[PDB]
This record gives sequence, structure tokens and C-alpha cells, in this order.
Amino acid sequence: STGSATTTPIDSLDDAYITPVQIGTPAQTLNLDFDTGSSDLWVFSSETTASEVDGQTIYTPSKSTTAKLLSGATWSISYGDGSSSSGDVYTDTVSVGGLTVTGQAVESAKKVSSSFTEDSTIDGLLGLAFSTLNTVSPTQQKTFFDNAKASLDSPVFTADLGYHAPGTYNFGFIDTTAYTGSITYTAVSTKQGFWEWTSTGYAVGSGTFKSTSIDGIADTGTTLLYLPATVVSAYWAQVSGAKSSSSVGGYVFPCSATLPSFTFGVGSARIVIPGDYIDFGPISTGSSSCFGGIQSSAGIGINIFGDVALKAAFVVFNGATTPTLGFASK
Repeated sequence: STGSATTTPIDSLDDAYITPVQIGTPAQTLNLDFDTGSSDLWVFSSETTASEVDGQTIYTPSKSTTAKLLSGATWSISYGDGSSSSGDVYTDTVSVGGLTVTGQAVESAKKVSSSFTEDSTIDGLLGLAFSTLNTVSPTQQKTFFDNAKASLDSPVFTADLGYHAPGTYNFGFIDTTAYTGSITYTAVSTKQGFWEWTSTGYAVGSGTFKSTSIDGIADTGTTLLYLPATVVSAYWAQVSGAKSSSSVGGYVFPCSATLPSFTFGVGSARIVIPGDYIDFGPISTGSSSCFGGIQSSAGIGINIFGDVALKAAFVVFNGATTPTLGFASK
């Protein structure tokens, strides 16, 4: 089997992408944030505290003839941005882009943190990291991809995120028309539950490539590119007037600037992030200070190849017995 679904930016900055997901019978379609940095499929629901729902579409398990309470199971998750959610668990039929999994754990939120409530466009998350990170207790549950894998034509999914435009998540096949050149594959460590890999270096604009190992994760659920402070300083030093602002929370730059590209290495291959992809717009409405799309990871503990980096590539998440990642230009 295969599946293919379009993923759409939630706003004009590409802060996140939403993909329609069919849950239950008859189908209830929710728009979920596909997140290769986490491993829970959780949804706003008829059980979510009413004051914490503000415009989201909810899953109502009592209206699904295939829903079953997973007795005794609870979940609770906290994300790298400080947001969180928790609740109980149903199993139900879940379909993405024509690919159907029966008995998928659907984690129904009883509580969500304010950042979720305040984002009416995201109805929940669909985790695509390794199932070892799933938070369901006392019986850990499998991700949608883990449950689908054995049925897929090939045990892979691909992320093809658009810049200020829709893109595609495919399951079970690699669309050879969706990228240019060849796909360069690189080793993955699953020891932390992530799609963790090592970039071979970087360049700023037309500058020379610096060969240096940068360990990080491929994370579709993170908006920005978070890299070591040395790398980030080297980038922003090429933008007149750019500076790190402790009050804003990162590097800002004059909105009048033209940003240089940023290149990252995948083996001997190179992925070029155009400068425009690094502009996240005014820090507040009407400001001439703009927020940068490349930020320091120093306060995180891990480097994160988020959407800024991934949307410059066609990315293969190869879930074979020994997982690997693939990157191609497009």
C-alpha cells in the first residue's frame, strides 16, 4: 500500500504545516501537524476542557463506530517549546492520503496548553519519530508509520515541504519526479528516539564550505533551523545590523536586509536554503526588526533541522531495519 497527502502552511510565514487525517467511522477529518520529532498522535476532542478549545475541529469518539477506549491508558507530553497536552486513549481507524491503519492509538486531549488553544488551525499532532518516545502509559503505543510500515510497498515516508506553498507527505514510495539530481542517504542514530543524523558542514552565502560534523535531528514539527552558536554567529555576521536580542529571544535583523543563503552538507552533497526562507518577518506588527530563521541551539541540548532546512529538500525517512535519511535538492 501507499498514501499521499498534501500538507499546507498554516500561515504566511510557514510557521507549521497541516495535513488532513481521517479518524473513525464515519470519518472525522482533522488537520494535524505531522511531527518527525515526536511519537504521539493526539487530537483535540469532545473530552478537551471546553475553555481550552478555540476554533479547532474535535474528534468525538462516541460518534465513531470503530472507536474503542484503550482501558487504563493515559498520555502526557511536553514539547521543546514549552507546550504540553495530556489525556486518555482510544483505538480507531486512521487514514492519511488513502493509507489506512486499523487499531491506531488516538490520544484524546483532556488538557492542552495555551499555545495549542491559541492556534485554531492545528487540531492535533501526528508523531513520526520512533515509537520508543511515545508517552502512552502503562502500555506504550506505536506511531501511525510504525503500524503501517509492514503493509507499505517500501518502509519509507517522504517529506516535501513547500516554501510559502503546499507540499506533500508520501508513505510507502519515493516519487522520483519530486526532486532533482540524486538522493544522498546518511546514517541515523535512533538512540534518542529521533531521526538523528550528522551534517558534514555548512556555508554562508557564496562563502567557502566549512567541513565540520553537526549532529542534529530532522524535525518537521519545529519551524526554524537551530544550530551551534558558532555557526549561527557566522551566518548573521553577513547581515548588516543583525544581532542577537535577549529580549526578543534570538537573532533579529533589519527588515530592509537581503538575506544570504545557507548551505548544509549531507555527505558530499549540499542543500541550499535560499535567503528568503530565513526571513520570519516583523517581530511584532509594523516593526522594522525581523526575526531570523536560523537560531542558536545552545539552550536546547540538540541541533534541530526544522522546517527552514527541510523545506529546501526532498527528505526520505527510511524506516528499514537500519533506518537512514535521504536528502535531495528540488
